[PDB]
Amino acid sequence: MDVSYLLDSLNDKQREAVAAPRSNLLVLAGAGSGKTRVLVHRIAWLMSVENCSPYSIMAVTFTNKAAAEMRHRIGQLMGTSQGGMWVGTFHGLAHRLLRAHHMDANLPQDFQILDSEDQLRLLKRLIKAMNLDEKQWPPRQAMWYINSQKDEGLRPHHIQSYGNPVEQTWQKVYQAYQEACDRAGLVDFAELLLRAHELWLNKPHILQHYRERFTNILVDEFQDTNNIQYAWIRLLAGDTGKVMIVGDDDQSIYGWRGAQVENIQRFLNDFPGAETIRLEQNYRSTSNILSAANALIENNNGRLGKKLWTDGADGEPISLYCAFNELDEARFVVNRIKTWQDNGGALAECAILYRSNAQSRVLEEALLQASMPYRIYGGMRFFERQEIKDALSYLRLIVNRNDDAAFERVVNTPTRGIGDRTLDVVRQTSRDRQLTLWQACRELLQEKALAGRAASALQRFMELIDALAQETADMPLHVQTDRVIKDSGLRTMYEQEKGEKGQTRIENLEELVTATRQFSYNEEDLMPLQAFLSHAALEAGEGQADTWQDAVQLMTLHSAKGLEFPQVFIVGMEEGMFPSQMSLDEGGRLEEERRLAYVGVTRAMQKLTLTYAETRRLYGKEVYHRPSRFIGELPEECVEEVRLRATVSRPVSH
Amino acid sequence: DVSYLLDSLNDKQREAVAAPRSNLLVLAGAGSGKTRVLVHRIAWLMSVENCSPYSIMAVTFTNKAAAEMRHRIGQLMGTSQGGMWVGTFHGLAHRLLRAHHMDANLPQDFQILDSEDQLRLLKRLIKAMNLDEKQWPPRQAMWYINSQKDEGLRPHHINPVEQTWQKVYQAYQEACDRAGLVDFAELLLRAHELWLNKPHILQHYRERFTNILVDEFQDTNNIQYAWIRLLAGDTGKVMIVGDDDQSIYGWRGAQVENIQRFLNDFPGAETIRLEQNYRSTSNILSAANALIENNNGRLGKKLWTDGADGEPISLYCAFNELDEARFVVNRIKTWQDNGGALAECAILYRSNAQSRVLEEALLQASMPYRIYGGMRFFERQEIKDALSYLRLIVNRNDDAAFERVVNTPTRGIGDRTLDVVRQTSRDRQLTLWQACRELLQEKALAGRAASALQRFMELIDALAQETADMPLHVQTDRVIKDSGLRTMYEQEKGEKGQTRIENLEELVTATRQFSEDLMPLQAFLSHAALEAGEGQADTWQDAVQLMTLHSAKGLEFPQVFIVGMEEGMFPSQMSLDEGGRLEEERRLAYVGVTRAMQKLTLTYAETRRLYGKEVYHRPSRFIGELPEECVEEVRLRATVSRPVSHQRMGTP
DNA sequence: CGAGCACTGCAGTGCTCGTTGTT
DNA sequence: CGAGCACTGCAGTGCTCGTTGTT
Ligand SMILES: Nc1ncnc2c1ncn2[C@@H]1O[C@H](COP(=O)(O)OP(=O)(O)O)[C@@H](O)[C@H]1O
Ligand SMILES: Nc1ncnc2c1ncn2[C@@H]1O[C@H](COP(=O)(O)OP(=O)(O)O)[C@@H](O)[C@H]1O
Ligand SMILES: [Mg+2]
Ligand SMILES: [Mg+2]
Repeated sequence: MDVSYLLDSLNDKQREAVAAPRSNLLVLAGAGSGKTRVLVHRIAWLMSVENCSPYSIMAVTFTNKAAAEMRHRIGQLMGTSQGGMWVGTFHGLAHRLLRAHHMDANLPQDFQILDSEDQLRLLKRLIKAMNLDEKQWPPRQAMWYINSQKDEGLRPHHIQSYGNPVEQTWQKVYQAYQEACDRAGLVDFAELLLRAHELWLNKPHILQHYRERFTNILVDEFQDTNNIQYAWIRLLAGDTGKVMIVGDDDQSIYGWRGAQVENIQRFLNDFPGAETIRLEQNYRSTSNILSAANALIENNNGRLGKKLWTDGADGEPISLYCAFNELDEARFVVNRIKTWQDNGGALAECAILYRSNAQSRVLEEALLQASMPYRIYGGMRFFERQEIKDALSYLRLIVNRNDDAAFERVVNTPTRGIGDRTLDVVRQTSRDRQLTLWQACRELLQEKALAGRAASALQRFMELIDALAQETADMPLHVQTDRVIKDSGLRTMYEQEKGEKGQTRIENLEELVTATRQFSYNEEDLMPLQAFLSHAALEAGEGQADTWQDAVQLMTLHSAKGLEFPQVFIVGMEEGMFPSQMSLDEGGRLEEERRLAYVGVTRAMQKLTLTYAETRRLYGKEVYHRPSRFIGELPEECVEEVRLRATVSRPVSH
Repeated sequence: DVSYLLDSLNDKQREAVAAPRSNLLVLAGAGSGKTRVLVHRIAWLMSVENCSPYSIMAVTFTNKAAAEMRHRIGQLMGTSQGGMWVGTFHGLAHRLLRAHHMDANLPQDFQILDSEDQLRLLKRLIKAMNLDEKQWPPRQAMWYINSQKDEGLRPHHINPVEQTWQKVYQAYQEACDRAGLVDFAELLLRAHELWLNKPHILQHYRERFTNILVDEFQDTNNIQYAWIRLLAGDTGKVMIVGDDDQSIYGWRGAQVENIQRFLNDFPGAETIRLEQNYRSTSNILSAANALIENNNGRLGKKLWTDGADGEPISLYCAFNELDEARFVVNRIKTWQDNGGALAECAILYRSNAQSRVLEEALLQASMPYRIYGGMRFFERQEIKDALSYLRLIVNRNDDAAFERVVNTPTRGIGDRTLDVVRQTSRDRQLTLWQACRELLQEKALAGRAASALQRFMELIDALAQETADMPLHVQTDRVIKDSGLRTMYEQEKGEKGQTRIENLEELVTATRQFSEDLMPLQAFLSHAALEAGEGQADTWQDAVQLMTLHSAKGLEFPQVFIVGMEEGMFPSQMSLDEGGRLEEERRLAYVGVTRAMQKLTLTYAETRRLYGKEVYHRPSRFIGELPEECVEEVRLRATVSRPVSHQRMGTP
């Protein structure tokens, strides 16, 4: 309450932002200048000084990590006493709005979210069903196309081709794709955002209701917003809502998904009386780390520059280690962390960052061999594991037979006599009759259109699903899950998967029961099954979340934006890894990789360590990458090359 | 003794039996005692001419006819037959090749290749020669090859298509001789060549067998004739008996000209004709005569009898095959109920497939019966498989046995794997087991395959030695179990799986019994091939006799029933499609009718199912050829329909 | 009616080629 | 380098098509 406790630590610019009149404001500043601090305290100020209701506040951002950071700080300052307040990601809040107004959004209340793997599989099926050649029209490319369209709020009709074969056909795939999804009750990530926006365009009363409620909007890491997210925010505010956005154009790293830097300027041009407050003092890092970050970003052109200075001492130098290979690299990092831990440092204060999720495997193996606890975020996590996807598909079918993605994944898993031929018929019937896979089956059976054994095998499957639905129709989430895993036969085929592969695999199925068991959700209303499935999709990059045990934090450079750690290790500092080969294979996606390097460097509070491997094996071949150009861009006085302690063993003559 | 031998004979039979040693032909109609003469002649040669039993060879074509000679010889001379050779051409030829395999150029335990096996191999062979199966039917090759051997012709021979078959024939021989396989025709030809190439061997037999007697001479084809002619040379004395009106093997080389050939070639050859019939009633005999008279080129013959007319020939029109079968069982039941023996009843048919519905009706009526010919016990799938494992144990080169059980039970050796081994043998000029031995040794087969194939070769070797020191049946039972066949047939769909498991049991019991120039197992195997038609050894039990009209030639029964007397069955469609097929079929009907001693019964169905489809045949023309006073149709209604006077109407 | 064929499901296998991040 | 398949091989199953007689 006491305004006094809200402003004490804040400096000149921070106070100006926090204690400002209600109005559209942009807080623009480099990393670690306290923008998120300003955002959280602003919320506290709006509630105590401007007496705004918690219910009129919306705090939003793109990534789960940054949203969690906002939420955590909001809890510590105002206490968990923040009911009525919406804090989450654009996808999360969109999902929320959609569940609450599914009818107006033209969606079934229990719609299922389609993740990337599911979306790619559906597309691989649709394309083949359209007779299109595989290697000719990649489903991956179709996915990029479709998602890019949705990133720009464009539906199949909004766009027309002018001959352009590739364009006109991708257009057909997109039409069929949308048809299959709506018909199956499926919603992909991009659909959540677009549908949510369309909701307020088609339902003026619904929008009015929200414009009346959310009069205070706050967006963190604004430069992450793409066009559909920007539009959504603009709409919600109208000419009555007061918005505070904080961000840094030097940390723009989502150009590949529609987030353009112009968005910051657009806010200044579009929102009523919008103004700018620039923060200039960094509190996160040592001068050594900050000086390196500054020299690095300076290498990008086209930027009105920013101050960013600190009071802190130079601190330790930035370590640079040239590893023998990727294995030595991982072992070195673990060795360094052990030392930190042996001297009283928490493992959770250590982050290991990398450009691509594929780099975590070797790090993981080194951590495991050292019996050092760790948590990995992003990439192939728990809910994306084969056995877990299989288990959830049965539950998904129980919730909705029309779930074509679920149907395809387990209709014949474990094998039950329903081979490719039979399924090809089913898919053909869905294609021609414009029906869901389960729908098509119902007919092909009530028309004796299939062979004897076929229809019989297919009939049994449908009976097994209908059975599971009734049997567990009342069971609590976790027991229904235990049941399904056993009765589906999945538990059986996995036990006898042979090797240590099947063992860990059966454990994951056990861990899933626990997850559904310990699952906690609250505040409108959604059944446990749906709420769990949507959580597994929206916060998949999270996986299982034991968060109290001290453990090393592993994640991409992207997922780390917004976070900070006393010790930071950035591995794979080599041309072809970071910058990524794709950014190299292009001429200037380099400034964005450099902005990502800037993000990486500014995560370190006390110590930053950079590593690169003379050689590593990629795709069956040994490669000798050049050292990343970002290393040389740092000031030599801030960097200290690591020279392994000289030794000597027992003399061996001959 | 002498007296007994002549007491019952008529003038002509006596003349034949008590004649000096010389080449003689006894030509006479059915049932005139030709076989009686042949048998008594043997006794005469031993008592009066004091010829040694070791100098006598009595041979004929079919197992039934040979068994008939064997039986009468035994009833006339008992045990005074030791050293005497009595059997079939294939049988005696087989005994010779065993006793002189080295000189015949055959392994000690060569395996006889029956019809099924021969055809299968020819299918595998033709495909390997990249020949189009539909362009070169394996059935054609079989007909070609055997027909070639019926004449004693080797793959040499002297046309476009002619040269191809000639080649198929060549590969076939090489394949067989390599695997150590001998087909039925190979037995006759090889036996004959054995005398053409081994003078000292021929001399030994000409010195031993100075007395040759052949029954049913008109069954001899060209290779069998040569064989006999050669054995007799210019020193051996021969008696051949037969009747050209009973020539029914034209389809396998047997020609009427052979009887005349005998009179031309054999030194001092003379003919003696018998005329009196002692088998049948006058009714049956006159129907037979009217029947045979419809064939042209006949010189007459026509035998008679002193016997009374006896019962007429019953004619029954059945409503379908099943009714035909049940009607016959009904008639036989009455015969039995009046003290008649079942074995005095024979049910004859044109083709073996007709026995099935008959067997079904007999089983349903719990009437004991015994079938000869066609798909017999040793022809059964399960029995064949079990005997194939036994064959590979006696010779891994047995390609027929190999490819039959290599993947039965299924053991991972699929068709793809086998196709490789096949082209391997085809080009490497070796057997299948030899191709597998190599390919495996010189690692050329995938890990999955190679591990299964050898796994099989290992199994056989195990079985081979594991049972080399035990009894036949013990060895059989063992091989049936360890081969997996037992387990396989036990799970086999309960649609017939049981009976098959029961047949395998019978196989053991059969091997358990069974009755010395060869090992027990090789004797059993060869018997199953040469006498396959006999099926399982018969008990003493009284039972109805079922067999084709062909197999019945030489036999006689108080009661004879001939079923399927329908156009399309007898004579069949195929008999109206070629030269003198129809007349040969009529000769077969003459043979059928003349088997009957007291009563003959002819039946035909208004409808029957052939290859599944329902047909409606007209009664056989042979029925209409019989004199109406010899036949009495079986009434299907009791009253005589009242004549229907014409009603003068203009309505449609 | 009964022996081979055509089909379909399933397991074991070399062969190809993507190849950056987040929801 | 390894997921994803395209292939290949083996089997179980439902349906098509036709052959005298003997050793
Ligand atoms: N005025 C201040 N006094 C002391 N610490 C501060 C102040 N402002 C921010 N911080 C601390 O500095 C660190 C980085 O600031 P942060 O909010 O995360 O920066 P930004 O969001 O701009 O990247 C945090 O540990 C934060 O708690
Ligand atoms: N002279 C005879 N007196 C009495 N019965 C005879 C006489 N000759 C033959 N038989 C009997 O007549 C029947 C038929 O004679 P069989 O030798 O079989 O004729 P074929 O061989 O000429 O067809 C037999 O039952 C036979 O034992
Ligand atoms: Mg921040
Ligand atoms: Mg006779």
